[PDB]
Amino acid sequence: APAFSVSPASGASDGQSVSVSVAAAGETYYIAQCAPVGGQDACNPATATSFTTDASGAASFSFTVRKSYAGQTPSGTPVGSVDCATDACNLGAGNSGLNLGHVALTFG
Repeated sequence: APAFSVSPASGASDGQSVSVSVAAAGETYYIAQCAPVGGQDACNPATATSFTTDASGAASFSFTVRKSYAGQTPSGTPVGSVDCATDACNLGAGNSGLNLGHVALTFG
């Protein structure tokens, strides 16, 4: 049912904007590129915002990723720099209803 993809998951630059899509949901969700580190999730306390689906869902917006950024879990505790060149970078989204899963993609 629910599906989450991003146009341009491979051969990505740095401050490049990617087109994210979502279908089979509805409500308010969250997005942002994270990377399982020190056993924590370091995400960019930026490009990370919120969005809402329509009477249907799948909403469509743009998101700019980065090759390297300062680590920072959802909690708010900084972690450290993250190199999407070595660290498993990706973009997840969801809420308390459903995670929605995430997506990786090389980087370069």
